[PDB]
Amino acid sequence: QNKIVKIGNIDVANDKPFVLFGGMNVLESRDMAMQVCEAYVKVTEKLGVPYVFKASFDKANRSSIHSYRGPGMEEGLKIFQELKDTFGVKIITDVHEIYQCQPVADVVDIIQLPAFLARQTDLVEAMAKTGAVINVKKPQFLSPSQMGNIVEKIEECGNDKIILCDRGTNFGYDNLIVDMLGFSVMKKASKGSPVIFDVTHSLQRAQVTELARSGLAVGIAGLFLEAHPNPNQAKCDGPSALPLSALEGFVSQMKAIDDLVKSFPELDT
Amino acid sequence: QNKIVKIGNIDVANDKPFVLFGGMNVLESRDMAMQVCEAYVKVTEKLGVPYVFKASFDKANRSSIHSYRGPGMEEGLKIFQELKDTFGVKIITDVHEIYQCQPVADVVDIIQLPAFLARQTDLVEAMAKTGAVINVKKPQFLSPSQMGNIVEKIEECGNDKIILCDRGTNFGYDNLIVDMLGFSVMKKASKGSPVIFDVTHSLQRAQVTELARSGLAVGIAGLFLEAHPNPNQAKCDGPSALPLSALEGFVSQMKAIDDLVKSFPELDT
Amino acid sequence: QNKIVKIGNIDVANDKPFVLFGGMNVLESRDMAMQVCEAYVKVTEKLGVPYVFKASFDKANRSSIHSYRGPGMEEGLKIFQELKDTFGVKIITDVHEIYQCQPVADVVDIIQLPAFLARQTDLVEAMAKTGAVINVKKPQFLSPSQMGNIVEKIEECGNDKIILCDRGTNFGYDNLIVDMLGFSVMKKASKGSPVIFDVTHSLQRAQVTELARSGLAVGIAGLFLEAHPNPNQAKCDGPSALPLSALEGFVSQMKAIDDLVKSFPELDT
Amino acid sequence: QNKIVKIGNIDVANDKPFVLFGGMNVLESRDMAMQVCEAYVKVTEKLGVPYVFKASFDKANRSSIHSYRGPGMEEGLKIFQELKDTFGVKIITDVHEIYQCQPVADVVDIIQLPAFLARQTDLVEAMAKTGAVINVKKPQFLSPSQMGNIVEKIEECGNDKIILCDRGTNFGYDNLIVDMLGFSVMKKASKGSPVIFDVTHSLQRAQVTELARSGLAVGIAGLFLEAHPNPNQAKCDGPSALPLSALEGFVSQMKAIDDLVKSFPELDT
Repeated sequence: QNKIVKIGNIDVANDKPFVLFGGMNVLESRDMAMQVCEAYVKVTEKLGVPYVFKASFDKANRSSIHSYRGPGMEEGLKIFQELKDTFGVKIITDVHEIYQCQPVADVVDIIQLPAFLARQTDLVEAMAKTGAVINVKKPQFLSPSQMGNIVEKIEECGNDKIILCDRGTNFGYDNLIVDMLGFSVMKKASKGSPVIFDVTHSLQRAQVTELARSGLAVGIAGLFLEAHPNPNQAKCDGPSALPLSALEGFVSQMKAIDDLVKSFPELDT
Repeated sequence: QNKIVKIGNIDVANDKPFVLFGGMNVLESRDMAMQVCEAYVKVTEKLGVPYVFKASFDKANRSSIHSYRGPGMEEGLKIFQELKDTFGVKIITDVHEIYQCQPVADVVDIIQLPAFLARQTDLVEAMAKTGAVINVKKPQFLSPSQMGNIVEKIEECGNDKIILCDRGTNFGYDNLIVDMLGFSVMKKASKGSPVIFDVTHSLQRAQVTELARSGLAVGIAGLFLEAHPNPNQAKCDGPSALPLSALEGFVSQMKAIDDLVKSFPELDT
Repeated sequence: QNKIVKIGNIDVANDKPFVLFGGMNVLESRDMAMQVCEAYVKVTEKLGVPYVFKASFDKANRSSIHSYRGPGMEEGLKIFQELKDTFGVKIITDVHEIYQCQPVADVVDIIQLPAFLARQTDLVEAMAKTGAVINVKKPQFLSPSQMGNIVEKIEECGNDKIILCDRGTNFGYDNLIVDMLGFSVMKKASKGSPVIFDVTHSLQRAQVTELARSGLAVGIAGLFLEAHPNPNQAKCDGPSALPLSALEGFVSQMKAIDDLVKSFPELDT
Repeated sequence: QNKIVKIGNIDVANDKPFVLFGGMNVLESRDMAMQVCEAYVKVTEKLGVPYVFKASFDKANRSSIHSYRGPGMEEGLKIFQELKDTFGVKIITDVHEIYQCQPVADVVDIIQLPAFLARQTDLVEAMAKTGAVINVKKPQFLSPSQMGNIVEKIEECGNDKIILCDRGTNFGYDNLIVDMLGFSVMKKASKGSPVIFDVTHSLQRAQVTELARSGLAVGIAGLFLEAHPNPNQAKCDGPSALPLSALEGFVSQMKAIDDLVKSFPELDT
């Protein structure tokens, strides 16, 4: 039995129409955030796809201490409040420090637990204690069955509004493969929590569309995607970031595939 | 672009309606071969899906010298000839020894190069010289780029009718993962050879249908599938074989998803 | 050109006598710490092997929020101080939060960056600014060549006193393999930083001794080992902790192997 | 308990002095075979290390039907007979076709089962029926415990004289890692068969010596090595062949490490 996780008036579940958790890598500027959100809002309202805007306010693991890290919490939350006021969008963002959980949860709809920090017990408890909807990013080095333990850890803190997100798994050195069989393993281990597919971070690109179609073909709750007006000038490196102009075409295919797969009766197998 | 490989009146290509290379693991008996072939013929005829019947006549890697391994080539070819005479089906089977290539190619339409023998040069040359269509089984330890080498080796023998078949890739000990991004890589490395997905052997079952849909969602030339009247009573090891009863429903889903994806405008730009 | 990192009067380098970073998983009690530390000092003093006592004061990535996680920093630093006053041992411990770097570096000699937190910039910087020697635990998902980027990051903070520690690499789901060829790669990518082998965490044990000999035969700067008086009763799961009584025989083999290897003239091939 | 496999007056076993199975990739010519064999005989007789000369007579997996692939069986067996007449060496060679097993076994001391063909039941049976000692090359995609099954298959054919050879395991695409823990798994699965390490083919180099030392440090029955008088000019690519001139220094290190490790009493942990 599939669990239903509600994000305002959005219902998230493995057997309901997919939800697009879409945005950009980091809040590069107030202006680019508005432009990116507006483009996604136009595409999703037109196609009738449930939507959650995504963006990070801080980049915790950049290569240098001098690297661009995003605007920081206080400035990022101001930008999120502007997007809520302007477009009425639901928002997802990630948190890296224990003290940020509450202030961020008071503003956004979903808080994301970064893959590298997925087992940091104090952070996971602080996020669950906020009562917000939590998106767990599966570490590339974690078995899909191990997501059951994290769900239990969050649920013991009184919070059951949990979504699970795959971003591929380590395959040799410096390379990633997406295990399409892992989605049902995660569904089974979590007793039905919604599973979503982060296609952008799965691409070790020209193959974003076919990989996204392949993922939705399994029968999942949603798609996590990053885009940018001109990917090559992005402040952070988004080699697999989708050009904003390909969004309409991309989301159109995903609604078509998803609708088709969700219409299939289960096959006695 | 994409190469078109002909199997009589069937056209196999990455941008054409998928071909179902469906059958059973081994020719357990003439009676079961007839039963299985008849079921696939009924389903594929009704839905309008190109079909090639698959079965092995010998199992060359059984665990003991005393293990059941099929009827052998002489009896196996007699069975194949009856299926052709009765149903007019196209046939694919695997060959393990150089001497079998000629006699087998005179009866079937496609000869398959077993994954363990994919780099055995004399066998590759003997198979190529027959002029039959060749199905190359990608070893679970080979990279998708390396398939371009096998294509060149076969083409040096004067035969360009090559289909490539993914069956997953080793992931740790005793486990396989299917790299959905490898299909595009094989297409590129082979200058457009048709790529097919062996779903049943990629299941290191309830996941056969999802995994098959995920593979076809990528946009490929075909699917390789094994079924059995009573899977748990099969003579050899079929961890993942589909009950004959589930065929209609399975094939109906594949055709819908394949037609959908093959109709999408090239999202590229 | 091997770098030499000093820990007080100890010289750590790939071509110097190996240093034993040995202790326990966590500081279970003051009394147990004294016992374990004495066992190691006794053995290393007698055999003439450089020694650094190791133990955690907090287990930040526990199984549950309420299961044992150690004494905490306040009691842990008190226990560490007693060990120094009593034995005059050099000490290594891990830190998980930015605030802990300054108080912990005031007591211990080497601060360890936990593998899961290896790319967290703010923590790396706070540790680097303390001036303490830093042990970098290589994440199970990171390639050996990527250790060079982390060395550059710490050096940008003004600290070049870095040791690299291998604990195995993910191999399929929930399994690890140690790449003995990775030691050479880490040496070249870091421009000669000392490389040490964490044999206890590389074992997912009757094979701890042969694996440790195998690591030292490569020619490396040290070994990281955990032992316990009663491995089966440890508060924290230590399936691979060495029984304390096996220490002298274990270290005796390591010194013999290390000495032999370090005596060989380099064979350029 | 370990099995002892005899090769003439040589005893091969996991707790006996390692045996060097050393030679070249392919019998490039009679004069080079003589040159290489003399070099190994001089070094092993000087150092007192048991020796078996290795060379292939045919390369059955080259990239083209036109590629150089050795002298072939007839001329290769002639060269082996001259090496036995001249130096009195024991010989190991691989066989790739069923018909070759008996003629080759009438000339050499050990026949090797190529890794790619390790599960071809008819070739295994043909080799086993010759009564020759058999070296099983572990496939890069097979787990160590699955070697128990090949041992059983061979013993069922009436031959128990089996040696197991590790050549590393697949790690991602186009890369190999050697699992040093694999050796004791293979010993256990085979009920004590001697296990040897092929360092040459484990190198996906300047690291041949350190990796060889690492494998012998585990405590094994032998080492498999290829060398060449002028490596970058081998007729067949041999990227990891050791220059012949480095043999004495290399074998001198291996004898030292092996003698040390074999002198240690088993540590009770």
